[PDB]
Amino acid sequence: DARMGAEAIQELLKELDLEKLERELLEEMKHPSRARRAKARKRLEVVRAFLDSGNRPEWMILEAVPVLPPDLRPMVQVDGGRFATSDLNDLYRRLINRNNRLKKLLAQGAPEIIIRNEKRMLQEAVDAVIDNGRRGSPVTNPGSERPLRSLTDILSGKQGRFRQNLLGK
Amino acid sequence: EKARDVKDTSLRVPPGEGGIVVGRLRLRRGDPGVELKPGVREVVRVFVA
Amino acid sequence: DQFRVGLARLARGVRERMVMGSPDTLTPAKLVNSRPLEAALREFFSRSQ
Amino acid sequence: GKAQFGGQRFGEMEVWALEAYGAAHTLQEMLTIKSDDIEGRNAAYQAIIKGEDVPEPSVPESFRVLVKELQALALDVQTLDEKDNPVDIFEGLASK
Amino acid sequence: ETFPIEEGGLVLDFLEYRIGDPPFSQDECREKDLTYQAPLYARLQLIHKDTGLIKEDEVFLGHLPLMTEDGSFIINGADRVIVSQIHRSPGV
Amino acid sequence: DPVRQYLHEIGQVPLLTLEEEIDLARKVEEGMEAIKKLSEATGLDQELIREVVRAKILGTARIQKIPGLKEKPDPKTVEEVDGKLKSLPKELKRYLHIAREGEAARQHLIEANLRLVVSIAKKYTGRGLSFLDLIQEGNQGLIRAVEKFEYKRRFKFSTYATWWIRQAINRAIADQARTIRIPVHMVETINKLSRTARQLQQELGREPSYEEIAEAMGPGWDAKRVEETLKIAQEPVSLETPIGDEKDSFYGDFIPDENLPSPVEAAAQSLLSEELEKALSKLSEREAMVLKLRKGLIDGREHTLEEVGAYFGVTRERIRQIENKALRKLKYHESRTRKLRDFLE
Amino acid sequence: GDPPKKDKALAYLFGLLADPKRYDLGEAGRYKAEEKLGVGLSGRTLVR
Amino acid sequence: KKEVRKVRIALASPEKIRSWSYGEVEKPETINYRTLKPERDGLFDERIFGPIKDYECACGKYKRQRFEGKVCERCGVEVTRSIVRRYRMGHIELATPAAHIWFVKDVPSKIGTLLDLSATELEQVLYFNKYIVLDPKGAVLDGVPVEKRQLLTDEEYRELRYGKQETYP
DNA sequence: CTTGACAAAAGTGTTAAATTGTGCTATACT
DNA sequence: AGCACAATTTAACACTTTTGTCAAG
Ligand SMILES: [Zn+2]
Repeated sequence: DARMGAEAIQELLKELDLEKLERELLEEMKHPSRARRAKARKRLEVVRAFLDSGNRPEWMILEAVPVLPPDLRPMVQVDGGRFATSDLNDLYRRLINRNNRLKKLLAQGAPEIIIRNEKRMLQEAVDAVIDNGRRGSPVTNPGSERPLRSLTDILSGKQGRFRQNLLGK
Repeated sequence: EKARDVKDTSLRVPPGEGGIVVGRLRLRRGDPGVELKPGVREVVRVFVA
Repeated sequence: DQFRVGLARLARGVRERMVMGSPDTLTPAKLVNSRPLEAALREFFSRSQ
Repeated sequence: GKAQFGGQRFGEMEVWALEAYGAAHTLQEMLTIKSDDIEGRNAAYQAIIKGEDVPEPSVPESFRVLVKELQALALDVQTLDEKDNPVDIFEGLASK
Repeated sequence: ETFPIEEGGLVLDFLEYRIGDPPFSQDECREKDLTYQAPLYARLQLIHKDTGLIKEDEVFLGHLPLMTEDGSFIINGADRVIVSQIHRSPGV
Repeated sequence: DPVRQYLHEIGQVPLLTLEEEIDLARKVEEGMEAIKKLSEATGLDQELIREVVRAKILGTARIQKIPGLKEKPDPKTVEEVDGKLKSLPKELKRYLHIAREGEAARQHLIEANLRLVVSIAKKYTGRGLSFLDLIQEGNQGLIRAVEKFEYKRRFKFSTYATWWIRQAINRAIADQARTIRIPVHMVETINKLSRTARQLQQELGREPSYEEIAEAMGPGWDAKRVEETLKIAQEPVSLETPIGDEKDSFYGDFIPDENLPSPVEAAAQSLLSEELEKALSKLSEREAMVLKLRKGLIDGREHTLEEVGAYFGVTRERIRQIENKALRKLKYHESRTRKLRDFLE
Repeated sequence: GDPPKKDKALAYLFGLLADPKRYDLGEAGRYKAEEKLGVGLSGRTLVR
Repeated sequence: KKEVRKVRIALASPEKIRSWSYGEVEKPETINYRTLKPERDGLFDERIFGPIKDYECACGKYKRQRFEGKVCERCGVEVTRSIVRRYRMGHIELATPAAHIWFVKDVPSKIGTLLDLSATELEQVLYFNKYIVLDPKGAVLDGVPVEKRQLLTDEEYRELRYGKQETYP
């Protein structure tokens, strides 16, 4: 089983035993060398976070897509006859396009090559709708300039909603 | 007074620019040497001094 | 500076509209384009610094 | 700007300035009643028009946006109350 | 620089460019919300590396904005300005 | 890196010359006819067992396990078809392998011509798809041209494929690009018109006019039909488009909210909802409670005269006069108190 | 990205240097740089 | 109904996300080019994201406050205020399971230190450029039998699952 | 507060005109 | 880029019902 991409990661992340790894790391902490010991510390911090929060790590690999309400990033016309749309909208659009075409290829029985191509384009589009440009060159409006502002792109930055809106308005 | 089909639209004057009208510039769709936006009717740009 | 790059952007649009259609005799009129150059110049004449 | 016909900005520096003196409710109005808060800003005009005191705000509505915004990233926004218990941010809204 | 545009192939070369006459005077543009621009025609010849077809035709480019007397242009009725850019001269 | 990715993935597997090509197509058609042959074996549709081949070929558990919450599950609607034709003599069990190898050879020939499909979508860029998209849908067009191809006709598959790739691409254009859904024919006519314009522009040495451009378009083409749909064509506008020349200003931040009634309207409306309640009490217990039922004031839905007269025991006529008189009788109180005389908009 | 073909490096790299149309070394650059280093560079190119 | 003095934040699960959603938007069509109304599956859909007009459903089978909350049986639109369109979320059922870029490109690299991997190597994996081992099944590799938590490549995987072979023209 | 009579507004149904969604095109073309 | 054609939607239209109204009770 060589499974590549998110699928495999989902399976293994699911298989994880929080407790066992915990004890193992605890013993690994007593290692005399600062390397194994530091590693054990800095690593176990994560496992610990999971053990306490009771949140399962496999959740990191998501099957559903938390799609923000429509009126939170609408498309509304203005005076003059032309409409106006948010950036996250077109982002979500590319996301579902790849998502559907992928299914189309799946049931189709298409060969492995095409599969990996679209199946990967899924991870890149999806992750682009979350943080656009933290991995690889950002995606911009077709043929123009300004990189679509994704979810994580609205939060951070000096104009982040935490600042331009909620810590001052 | 019935609620009539058409409601007021017309462009008033800004709160703090009191002028006097000078330039009366009308541009109707269908006139020589004027090409308006795709599917718009007559416009007007009035000057206020 | 924008005339040149904005012309090259049409140079490729010329070399592409060649490899197909009717290679026998195509007047350069069907070969050349307007927008790839025009819009490329207007770009600098409006939205530049 | 005077163009769109709107009020000035209370951005973080101003907020801190208020926190300094210690004016709490003054900051409340800023973050809610006199700014964004949905039923709040209306209840204000209601009160003042009726010659009374405006009720204390609840939902800033900008924050309400932030809630679902985070949720879009699969960030469970859990609002607690006075002792580790559920709270309905969006009044009777998304409760499915 | 951008010529000849080559590709049994095509040698389309450059010949000239007709200086356009302003369609609308700098006034008309300022009151029409139109840019002060003139059609810049272009003349060239399409030839073939084999057929020897010398077929020539005067094509057309687009509309190029024109400068006023003072040194400012007219963009959509709003006159604008092109300032100067600075940087170390090319070289070594 | 996704760009280099596909290129280096397809560059791994070579192409196919006439030998391999003709052979592969023959294999595929043999598998197909083998399926049709076994379609009478147990009485299963030619498409049924066809996909039943996929169960053990291009994935074991991954083809039917998640086409949504429901599809054709491995244990239920699949397994009884996998172990059904599984007991048949030689003259049947052989067509199984014919279908196995045909089905594989299909995907094979596809992979072989992939190095073409990509080199095809290269011209079709600028459609609102940066390469990889175009290529994907093109690959779909290949899959189509594959099962529809016929080697017997002595045609090079590179010719048959291209015409389908260009199709699945030029189709994907209208179903992707414009944020607003624009039906195929719409875009078709768009490109037609814009082609004519972008053509006679150089001809006339200037831009056309809605009358002269639509003129060369055909019948029923006036200034309207072109200028009208011209609006439709135009895509929406990114709210992140900077306004002015300074780096602060956003587009979206420049749009109002009229969706929710403004506070001034909260009080403006809540005022009338009351002031009409106090100026109402001067009406008889009939002509008031009835005067509400005709305005949708009571249950919020309007109650026609016919029903009101049924509620009070009166007739479809009496309520009619009741409303008239009761109403103007209030007009006197209004014109004498000036309490409500506003709200005239 | 592109395969290490012997003809690709004949075209690309060439177009980056000896090509006055893809490399415009300003008349100043072809001038100023010309009188420092003690040389005769002809075109606006780098190599020939 | 209760004084809110506390607000937590944590990870969400595919199930919880499924719950947040009122339906799965599919079609890329934002809104019609004609009716400019929310499409059947449109991102801005009014069918499951709630009405744009208070209490007025799409078709208008229920146009008033009178019938409150009653789900429309004709056009499929729950009668309520247009505010729900700003809160009620949605979701997309992703064909193949996919991950979240955050935990990946993050500074401590959550998933990485989690499963005990490195940003680079795990990157090759998640993005479908490189296979990884799950239960090798006794598979030998270059004298060292491959084991779980290891990485493979396009060739070797086939050379193991489909066997090695050479070609001689 | 009421009856019969009756225009206009509104309703139920079929068909025509319009709109919209799909499938194909084979010299060869990687 | 262009096209024939099936699938729906929308529009035109034929006619019944409801509701509002006039004059007299
Ligand atoms: Zn309804």
